[PDB]
Amino acid sequence: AEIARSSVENAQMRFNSGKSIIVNKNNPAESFKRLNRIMFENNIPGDKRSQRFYMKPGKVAELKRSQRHRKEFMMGFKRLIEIVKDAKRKGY
Amino acid sequence: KIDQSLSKKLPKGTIYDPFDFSMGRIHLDRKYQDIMKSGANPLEFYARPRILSRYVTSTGRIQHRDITGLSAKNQRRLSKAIRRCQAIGLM
Amino acid sequence: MLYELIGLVRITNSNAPKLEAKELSSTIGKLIIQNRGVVRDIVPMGIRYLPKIMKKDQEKHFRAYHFLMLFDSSAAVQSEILRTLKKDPRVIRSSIVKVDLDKQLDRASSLHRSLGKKSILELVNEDYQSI
Amino acid sequence: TLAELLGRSRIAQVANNHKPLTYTGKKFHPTHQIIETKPSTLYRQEWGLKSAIPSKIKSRYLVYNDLDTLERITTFEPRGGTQWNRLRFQEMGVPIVSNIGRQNPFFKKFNTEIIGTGGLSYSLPGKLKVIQRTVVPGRILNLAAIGGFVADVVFFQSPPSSFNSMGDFIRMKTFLFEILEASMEKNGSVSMHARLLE
Amino acid sequence: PPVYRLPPLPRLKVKKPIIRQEANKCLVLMSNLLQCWSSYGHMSPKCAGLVTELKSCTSESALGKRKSNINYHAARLYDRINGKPHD
Amino acid sequence: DSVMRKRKKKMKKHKLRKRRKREKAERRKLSQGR
Amino acid sequence: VYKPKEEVVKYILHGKFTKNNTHLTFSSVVEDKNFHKNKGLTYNDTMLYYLNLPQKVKISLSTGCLGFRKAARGEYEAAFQTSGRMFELIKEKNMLNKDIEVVMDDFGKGRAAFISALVGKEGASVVKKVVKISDATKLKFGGVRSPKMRRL
Amino acid sequence: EPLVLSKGYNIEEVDKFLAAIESAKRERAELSGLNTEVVGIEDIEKLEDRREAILRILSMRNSENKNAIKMAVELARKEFERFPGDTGSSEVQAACMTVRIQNMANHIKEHRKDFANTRNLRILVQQRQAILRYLKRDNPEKYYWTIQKLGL
RNA sequence: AUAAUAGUAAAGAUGAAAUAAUAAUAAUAAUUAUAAGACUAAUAUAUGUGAAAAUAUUAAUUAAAUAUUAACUGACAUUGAGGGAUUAAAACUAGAGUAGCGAAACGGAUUCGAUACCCGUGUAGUUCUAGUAGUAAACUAUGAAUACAAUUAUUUAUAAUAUAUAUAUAAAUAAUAAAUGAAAAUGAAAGUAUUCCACCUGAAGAGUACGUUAGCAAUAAUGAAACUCAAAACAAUAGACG
Repeated sequence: AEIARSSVENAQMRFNSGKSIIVNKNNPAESFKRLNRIMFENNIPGDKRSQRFYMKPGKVAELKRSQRHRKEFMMGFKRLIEIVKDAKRKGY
Repeated sequence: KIDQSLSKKLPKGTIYDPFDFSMGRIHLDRKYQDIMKSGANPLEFYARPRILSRYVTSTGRIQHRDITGLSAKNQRRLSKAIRRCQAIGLM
Repeated sequence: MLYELIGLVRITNSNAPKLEAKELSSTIGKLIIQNRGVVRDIVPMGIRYLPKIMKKDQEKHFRAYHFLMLFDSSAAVQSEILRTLKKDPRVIRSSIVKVDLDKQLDRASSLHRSLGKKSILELVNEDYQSI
Repeated sequence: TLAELLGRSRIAQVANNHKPLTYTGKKFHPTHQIIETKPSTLYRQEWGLKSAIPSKIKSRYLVYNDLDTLERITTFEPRGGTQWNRLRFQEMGVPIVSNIGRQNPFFKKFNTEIIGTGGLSYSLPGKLKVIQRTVVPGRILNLAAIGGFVADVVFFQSPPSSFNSMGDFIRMKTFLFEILEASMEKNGSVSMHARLLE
Repeated sequence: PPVYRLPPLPRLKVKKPIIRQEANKCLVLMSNLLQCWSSYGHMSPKCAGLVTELKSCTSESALGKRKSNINYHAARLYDRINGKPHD
Repeated sequence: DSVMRKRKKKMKKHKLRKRRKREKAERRKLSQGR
Repeated sequence: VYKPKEEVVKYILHGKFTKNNTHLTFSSVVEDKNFHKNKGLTYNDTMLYYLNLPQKVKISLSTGCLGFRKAARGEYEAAFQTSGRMFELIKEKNMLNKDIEVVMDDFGKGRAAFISALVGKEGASVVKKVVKISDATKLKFGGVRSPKMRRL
Repeated sequence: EPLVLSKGYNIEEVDKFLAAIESAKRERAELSGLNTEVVGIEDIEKLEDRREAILRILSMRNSENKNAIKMAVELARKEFERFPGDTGSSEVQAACMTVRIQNMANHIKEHRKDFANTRNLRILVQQRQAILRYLKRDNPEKYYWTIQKLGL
């Protein structure tokens, strides 16, 4: 009670999660956008969409594998194009 | 007065070059921009919910080995320590 | 074998925060002892608001007094200790994890092991200095 | 012997080093050895590397890490040009205390730590070129890069108008500075002081 | 750590290499009208200081406005960058 | 050939329909005391 | 023993911005400088209350209310135009005296709008009194299963 | 039996090794320039417990069945060996597989649906037999000696 | 789902709509609060671990599974007819449970028709417990074992070095050489060889009939012939087509 009324709600001075982005008043877009980042960086949004229709476990595993493969080629492609750019720059 | 994204501020310690003093350079740098990573049984920290709090997307989520980039064993033991810490009251 | 119990006890004494915690620390102990087994290292971890409001016995404990006891007993006594714990209304979220000593004759508490240490005999000469 | 020949090969005279050719890390000491080529070889497009350097390169100085690599090319950056910074240190004419030179001027089984001037200086500390040095012009960072070496600008009185005169082009503007002195922290980093004549 | 060699491909071209060109400048102008017409009503007493812009955007050309060279760079620097074994 | 395998499917399904009709005859007077 | 003592604290504007409809709900916390004027409850008790102060919906609003009906209740116009009403109402009911937090939930086309509307012009007089934005999308950790895949 | 322990720790060696400390402690002080006071009994009480704990912390009644087995295989090898050391003799190998075959079995007599470890028990049995079959093809005398010895 | 609460008129679903016990009994949304079940995000590559089924929420116990030396054993093996053991999803027999899902069912859509796709309820079942049964594209469509053969890059295990380096080993994964191959392609095997087991000998009829065994049953295994054709199948190619 009193002993903790002083407790500045110690609790809520760092109590919640990352699902929050205090707004620096003034700029509002940025703040709202700051959430767009967290949201789009904890994949929260996309997961909701997935957790809508559950495919057979083998089917979802296959999909996951395919996604992984796609990811790995994209960064393999990126690596290749960076080398190509370097070669262009140098003279090769 | 000027914006940040346009003015390298090499510390004096370094070796500034004629190009180094250029925008190209600024762009270049951007492009090319951990006691656990050191080698301590990440599982031993099965409690200390402080240490584990680090490699965490701050959403009760561990990270793919694209960010954490910890050793397979280190990351898996860190993940196990986080999961074990969930069992160990704190975190 | 060597076990560990990072249990989180509840508190009610606006006054003493380590009342029950200590009282339970006695209980568990008394029994870890009267049964062939050595208590080893106790490392009061004090208090830390629980990340979530952990409702125990419909009390919704938003905080708990973490504590740790490094002990050693047969499976049964170790198993039995689990039973005691969950079934102790005071404790809120218990846990006994193993500490195999196959390699190191004496193992420290998980905590010190992440502090760089590894053994009590080590952690003792670590303080021995004085006399 | 084949090996004897290679053991003296200029290719091996150059040690190996896989340090990145971008090194975004703060730089104090050089990372690789520049390969100098006589203008002749440049037209002959010869650089002594595993593969010939592309005509696109028109410098006579390049730095290489991989004679050749899986990508079927040599990993080199034709931007090797430290030749300028170190020479400018000579253009600046200032010696380094180098802590205490017990017996040997640089003093010190292996002198890995406190390597010394680091080949940035091989001249007697005291000389009369000091005659108040030679107020070498430097590019004020706010600190002032003199001859590729930043030196903290010092002055009898703070002159804001001087900074206002160059506005945001303080680094673009170059002011002569009577270098107070420089020093090589064991991490091979030179710390120096400038004399803003404003 | 970083490392991801690819498998041989017909060619490592790039899809629609996105060079980036601003959205029909007019499209932004017409949009702001409806970004200041939703409120304040049609031809907002404020939008006078707006339609002034969407005027000539049309006029002669109702649509004020009715590349890249990486594919060859790729075609030429792939049979070199790809770490294919010998043959 | 998958199409050929699918035909088995049509044939097994057809036989399953016959089995259902045969199932009526099964467990009946024929399979009891006879 | 005291009697109710209510001094609303912050104001909460919440919404479930789903695909087929968008909802906005303005609520107000509630409090009392009395809970602790009683020695019967233990110290813990009080914080529990504080940690989770009560709450009262003050302006339930859904796209359809503003006019749209059926499919349309899922588009953008709806939200942009079913937000203003919400805000406009926070004004008339004289509810802008203390801070307000936002909690965009789910991701129907409406979320963006209610976020445009807050920032742009119709949010103006309100935005100002908003503290921290946030979010409460509900994702499940396995949990229960979800519809088969509509072979749409 | 009571007082047994792990990793070669016969209680006697403990009694004699623990004892070494007694001799050492006192004799450390005999020399130098420090006198003898509380060390008249060095807390017989404290040392008595020290050893005691050691015993609880090294008592098979408080260790792991695996450890009891580590002891056993030895016992058997040493009852079936051909000479000090031999650990490859068919009977030694058989005897060793025997100890386990039991453990494994009592294990299965609880986890009746554990099948993988059931495959194990069997493979072993099939295996012991295979080596036992070899010894009856070699030192036949030994074979029968051994089998009747192990109980088959 | 269920009250508590305050709030108002729609809610919800779809291509768009209908309905149902949706909501003027005050709904949905909100926020608290009880109860009941299933499941287990990231990490997470099924990397891996398992004989194969399978298998990534946490811990406890039990058990198996590693490398390298060292001591021993002394060919004790290679794998195998038959047999035995395990064996996904569905199904079944008991007993409990039953949130969500969802055969069947019934209703609403759409459509020319719609016993479908779409949508609303939603029962057998999906869960556990003890069983039973023994089949899957149980697929790497590739039986097991041993000896051997040309490179590279990554994992990575691991010894070593004068750990943090560049080295020697293995192991896996990815590109290939040779070789093989109807080609697709295989790549330390689909190569070079040796050993052992299983199985095939045109298509239909047919894994059907019948007999026999096993099962509570559905069924599972075993498994013919007559009749009729000069067909039937696969990889590579053009071309037409979507």
